[PDB]
Amino acid sequence: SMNPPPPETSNPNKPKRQTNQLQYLLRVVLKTLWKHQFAWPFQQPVDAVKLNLPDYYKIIKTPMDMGTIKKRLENNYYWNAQECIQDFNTMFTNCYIYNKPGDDIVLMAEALEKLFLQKINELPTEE
Ligand SMILES: CCOC(=O)Nc1cc(-c2ccc(C)c(NS(C)(=O)=O)c2)nn2c(C)nnc12
Repeated sequence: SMNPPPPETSNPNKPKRQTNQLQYLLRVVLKTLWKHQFAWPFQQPVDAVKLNLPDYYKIIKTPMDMGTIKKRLENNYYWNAQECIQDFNTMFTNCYIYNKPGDDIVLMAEALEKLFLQKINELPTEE
């Protein structure tokens, strides 16, 4: 049964906050990366069935994607900005683990990550 269940995006008993940093993560970081020409393979979980990659989820045990991140930000899933930043980093790292240097998907990930790092550098102070 080739795809795992997707990451959780809803959990009513998990404590949540709305912080100005989490707002920036949705309105600046996510928005910018989402509309990028290279965003599309990252906008939902890797579909190992569709791609015929039966080894994907043998290799990647902590999957993450921007579709998941978008839903987490829109539905106020997080306690802090660092949880969300960790999700972006997991997404990029997984890509580098599974694939090889110079593969198209890696080039795409690198371009998104450069942008991500540019925006995270301007993360607002926690008010
Ligand atoms: C040895 C071949 O390796 C790969 O094909 N690698 C990867 C491929 C794709 C990828 C391509 C095309 C499409 C249509 C999709 N769609 S989706 C999100 O529904 O699965 C994803 N994403 N990807 C991500 C992230 N990380 N690695 C890969």
